[PDB]
Amino acid sequence: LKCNKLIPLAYKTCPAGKNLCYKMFMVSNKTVPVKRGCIDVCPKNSLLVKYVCCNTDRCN
Repeated sequence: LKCNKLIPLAYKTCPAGKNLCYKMFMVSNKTVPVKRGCIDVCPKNSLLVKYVCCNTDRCN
């Protein structure tokens, strides 16, 4: 699987163990991403930090 980068055009393939995409959002702006990469297991959303995972290409 492949996920987009922070700067909306670049991308990177998920290493071994990582076949899912994830995005780190901060309450400061749940409408804007702070971090993005690959993940093996989706975390749990928080009241402050929001973690979203996708199983699609260039989802995030």
